[PDB]
Amino acid sequence: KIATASSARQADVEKPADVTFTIENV
Amino acid sequence: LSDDFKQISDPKGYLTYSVKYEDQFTKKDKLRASEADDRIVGPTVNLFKYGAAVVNIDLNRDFFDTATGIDLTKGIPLVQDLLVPIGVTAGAEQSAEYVSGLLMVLFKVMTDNRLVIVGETTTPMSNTLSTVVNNVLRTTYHNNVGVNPALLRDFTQVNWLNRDITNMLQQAGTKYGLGLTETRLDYVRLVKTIVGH
Amino acid sequence: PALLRDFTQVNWLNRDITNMLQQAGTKYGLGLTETRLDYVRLVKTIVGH
Amino acid sequence: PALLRDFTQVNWLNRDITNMLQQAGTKYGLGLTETRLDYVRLVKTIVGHALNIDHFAASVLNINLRALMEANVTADDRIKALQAHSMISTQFHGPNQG
Amino acid sequence: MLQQPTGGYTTLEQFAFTIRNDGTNATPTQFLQLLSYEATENELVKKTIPTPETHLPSARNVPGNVYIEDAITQALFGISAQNVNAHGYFSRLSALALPNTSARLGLDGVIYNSETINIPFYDPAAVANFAATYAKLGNASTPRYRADMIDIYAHVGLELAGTDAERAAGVMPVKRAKFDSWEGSLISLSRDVVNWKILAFLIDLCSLEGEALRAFKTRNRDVFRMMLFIMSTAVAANVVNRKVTKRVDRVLEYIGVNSMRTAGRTATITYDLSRHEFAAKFLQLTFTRWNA
Amino acid sequence: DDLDEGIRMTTYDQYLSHIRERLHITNVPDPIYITGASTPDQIAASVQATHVAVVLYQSGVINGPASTYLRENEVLVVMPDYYDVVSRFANANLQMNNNRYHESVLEIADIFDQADFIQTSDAVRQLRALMPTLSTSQIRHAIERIAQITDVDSTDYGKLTLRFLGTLTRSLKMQNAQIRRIRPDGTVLRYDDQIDIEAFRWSRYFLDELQLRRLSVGLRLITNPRIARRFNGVRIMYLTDDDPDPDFVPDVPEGYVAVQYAHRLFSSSLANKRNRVTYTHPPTGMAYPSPTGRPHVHMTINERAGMSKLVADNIIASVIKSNWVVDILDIEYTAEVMTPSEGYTQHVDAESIMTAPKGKLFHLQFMDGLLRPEPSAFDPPASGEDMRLIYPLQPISVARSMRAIVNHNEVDRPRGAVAPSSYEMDTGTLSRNGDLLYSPVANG
Amino acid sequence: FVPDVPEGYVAVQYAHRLFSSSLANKRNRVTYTHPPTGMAYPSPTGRPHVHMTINERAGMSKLVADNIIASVIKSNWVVDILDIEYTAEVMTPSEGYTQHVDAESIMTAPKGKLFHLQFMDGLLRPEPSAFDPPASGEDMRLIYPLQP
Amino acid sequence: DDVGIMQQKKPPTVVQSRTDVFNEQFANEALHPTTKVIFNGLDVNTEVQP
Repeated sequence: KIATASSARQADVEKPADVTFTIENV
Repeated sequence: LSDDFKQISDPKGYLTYSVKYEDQFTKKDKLRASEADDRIVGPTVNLFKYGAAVVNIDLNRDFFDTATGIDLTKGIPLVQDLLVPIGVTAGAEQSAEYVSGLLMVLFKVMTDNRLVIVGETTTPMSNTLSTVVNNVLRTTYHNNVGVNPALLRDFTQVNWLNRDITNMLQQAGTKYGLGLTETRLDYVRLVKTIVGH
Repeated sequence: PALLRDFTQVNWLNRDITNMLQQAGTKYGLGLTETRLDYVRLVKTIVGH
Repeated sequence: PALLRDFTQVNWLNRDITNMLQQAGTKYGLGLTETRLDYVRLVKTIVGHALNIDHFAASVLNINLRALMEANVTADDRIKALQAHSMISTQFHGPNQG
Repeated sequence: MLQQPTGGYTTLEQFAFTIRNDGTNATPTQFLQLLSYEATENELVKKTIPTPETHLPSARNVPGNVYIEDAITQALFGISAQNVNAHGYFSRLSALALPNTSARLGLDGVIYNSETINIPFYDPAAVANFAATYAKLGNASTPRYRADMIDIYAHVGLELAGTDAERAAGVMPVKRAKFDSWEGSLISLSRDVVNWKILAFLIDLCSLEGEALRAFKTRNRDVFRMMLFIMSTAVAANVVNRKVTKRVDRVLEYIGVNSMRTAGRTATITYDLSRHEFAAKFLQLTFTRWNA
Repeated sequence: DDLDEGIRMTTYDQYLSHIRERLHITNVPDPIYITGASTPDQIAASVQATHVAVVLYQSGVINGPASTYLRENEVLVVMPDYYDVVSRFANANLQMNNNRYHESVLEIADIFDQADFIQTSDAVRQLRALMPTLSTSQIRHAIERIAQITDVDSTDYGKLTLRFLGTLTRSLKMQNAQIRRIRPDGTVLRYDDQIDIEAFRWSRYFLDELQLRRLSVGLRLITNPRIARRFNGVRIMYLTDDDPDPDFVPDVPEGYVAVQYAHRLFSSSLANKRNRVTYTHPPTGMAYPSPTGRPHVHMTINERAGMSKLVADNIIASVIKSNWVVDILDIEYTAEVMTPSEGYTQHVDAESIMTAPKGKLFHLQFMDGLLRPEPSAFDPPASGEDMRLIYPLQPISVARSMRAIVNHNEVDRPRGAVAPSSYEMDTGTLSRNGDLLYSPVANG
Repeated sequence: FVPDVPEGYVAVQYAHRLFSSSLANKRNRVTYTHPPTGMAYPSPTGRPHVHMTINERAGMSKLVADNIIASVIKSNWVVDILDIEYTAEVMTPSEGYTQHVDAESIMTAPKGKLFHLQFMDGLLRPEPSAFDPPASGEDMRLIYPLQP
Repeated sequence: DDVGIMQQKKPPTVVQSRTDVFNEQFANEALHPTTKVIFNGLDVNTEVQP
């Protein structure tokens, strides 16, 4: 088979901050 | 309230790694790893897979978007109609577009109103992580770990890379870390609690 | 003619022209040499080209 | 059997195997071992593995590989044999003679 | 910055050159003892080495940290080294040649354009002396400056296999080397050598003068001879085991005669023509410094 | 004396444009003129009273001890103009000389201890150097565009909308502008805290404080070497393609003579019954009708414009036939470093390299052949010679972080491979004000 | 015309032994090994100014022939092939070269072939007008007579 | 360091047949590396040896 080349950049995964209703602390 | 900021999770950078691979190179000995360590270290080992010929650091096009008018396909920012001749059409592929792009980069950073909120996170049970990664890890970390070369330590099949990275990381003057770090603003309140990652 | 300088294939002509333009006593220029804004409006009015 | 160490439910077996394996005179190993032929080339690179295999077959496989590794035949040998079987003063322009 | 000892950097235990002998650590001098020679009807004669060109490669700045020690040692000793004549490394080397450069040579063997306080490095005057000569290794490929790939090996033979009377005479019989040996003795020797921190040796060769330098030449002759030995195995026309009793004697015919062989073989590391150009140029520079 | 060492000085326009208003709002006497009859003690008194190392040059010939005082204390003299500067000093050493100066930027921060009125650095000036000189109309076009990108309605901005005069358009240029009370005469009054509000004391480029904070980071981004991938100039030369690294620039051979390109060098001439594009050769004046047989020449072309097709084709033919080394400084291009398996997708004739518009961005490609595996032992010999013409003049691959992530011989490192810089991996900590820091190196 | 050999040249008898395949730089190459010095030059571009005589051509590798002709073009080798026999024609400038002879055949033909080279006599070529601008290329002659 | 097996991406190969006389000219010359060869039919090593 023929030799080949490829590329990759790191992807964005930024999202608006989630709204949670539960709370970690008293 | 005014929307003075733009609350986000798992933030975009201004710079990203981009990689060109020669697909014909491939190590024959498959490297099994802990599933947990694979989920911390793993985006990195994929991006810097064996046979990567070049790893550049470009402006993040996902951040410096075409909504700002900035193309980045040529590897430098370029903007269509900022510094332009008057009384004629600008002409394609002008070099002035570079200067314009820097300006818009500089503008977009000057107006970056983003404010990080902690995203989904994990507290790997430690015994489930290999010690090299257990040292780097600090209790917790975002599931979107991102990519840092320091993670290749004892994971890359490429020997010299691991020797060099191990060498740098072993030196006192450099010290990788990941996840929840103790900071001077720890416990400070502002509706919610500030923390450092 | 001054425009021909370093554009004409003709060597002696470009040499003679460059020679005249490189004299102190003569100097070609093309464009907006002068401007005169109004004293009140602060907009330009009489421009010398 | 060395693999049963701390895996066999049978207690005495694990005690005996642990005892033998702890003695200096015996030392199990598995997989890629460093060897004197390490880095030696022969189209590809020779390496040593600690296989689970009878020492007889291991000795034969070793012998075969070393025969290949010492044979040192090259293209010059082929062009000489080729020259013998070809009309006199024929010429051969193959690869590097070595 | 490491201060250079009056005896040179090679005096330091940090820079000891050693080779495994069937796996056990041993000084090169106690390996060269195993070697024995059979003379043949041909005769090596060492005509004078042409003096190296004054012209250093231009000191262009390059991205990253050049790994010059590994570069040289691989070009000379490593298995199938590649890109040996690539110009960037030696351009940075010539940058080290400059009277007040920012560049520094780590004891690691890397060159850093940064002053880099965290990493210890050789005294810049010493690497100035050393780069002023060895940057010329970048000339190795350019047609104007290619070194004699053939005649220089006579010197190699004389400095390795030559008896003290032959070394005085300048003429020795071509020799066939042999020694009690193990499975991959020459490859393992080249592995043991390619790991040598030779820049200590070269920097000491260039920086030292007078009695300290001559004492360096006597104290390190065996080291130089081992590098010469690895090259000789690389250029030997033929290498073969001979089964004497239960012992197996490696036999390299012939020492001091570059066969210009380029195809790989099991017994030894092999020079492509680029490695010949390189090694020959290196021998030109090194033998010139060694004989002064 | 070192290049940083010497007698600092700056143009009066630079003084007026920057340092002077800061002297005004900081409430200090205007720094004294130095007649050259002036005592060093007086200069000390002024630098004391003005809290900056600045004095304005007045009239000719500064005396020795005062000059040396300016030199040791790094006082910044404000010369009205740079002509015949050395005549303004009496150098007993006689070592001062025109053309012996070192021009460089000096951040205002390096002279003012008052941090509140300092929002930038060298960065912005360095950026402005890249910008074409801008007619005020182009400035308006730029502002209207930045507005357009950010969806603001900039209509009637900078304009008068008079009922009878029609709409009229004032200039939008106003660099370093301040808010200042005027006399009824129309002349500006120096700022007075006693009457004018504190907010007017220094218009901070009219940006919100947060925008300045972020602006600093952005300037650090822009001036970073890794971003700077618009490359200038290319060396044309006729070598075999042997060096794997993309950033290779062939060194110029020892015998070559440098020659500035000029239209004058080439001409028509009779030679063996045809009109050759002769190259007369400045060191000796010999005419050379043939492209071959010409003396080795490192020709430099600053500006391709107006060059004939004949002359260009002849220069190229001289690169090939006489081994000319032809640098072309006018090319702006954006290099792309290919891997060997993707080859060269985008091609470039010598003709286009010679005849492309001066302002356009070229896009060259350069192989990194580090990851090209060795030929099989029995592949047929190649009689042909692969050849190359175009090379970079400066390092490309300024963006490169890592390279050759494969093993040479299982354990050994490939020549030309690059490990990531340590800084990529140094999560440091935060400084007590909250800035990012690298880890301490050594101790303490 | 029979071009003279320049003073810096070295006479070299051809033999198949001088040429061989050799690894150079990630490619096999038709290396030449210069007899005065023994140095092997992998590539046509760098070779010493060689005046090579070829008495034979029989048994010669075609690859070696291309390598030598390239050495003419690249290292300015002079290469005297004595085996070739040919008729000649002396064309007038108006007549032009009706036909041409490839180096590929001059270098790889059976020893008995009769070649037919053409040589323009340029005595009567018209002079260009004094004001006519230059044309670009050079005319070249690769193959020359050894005798009048 | 290993010999390639997958077919490799070679630079394009321009053949310049060289005649007794010819007008060389270098308009529209390639700048990218490109192997140049004088003869056609240079695939001459046809006798494969098992």
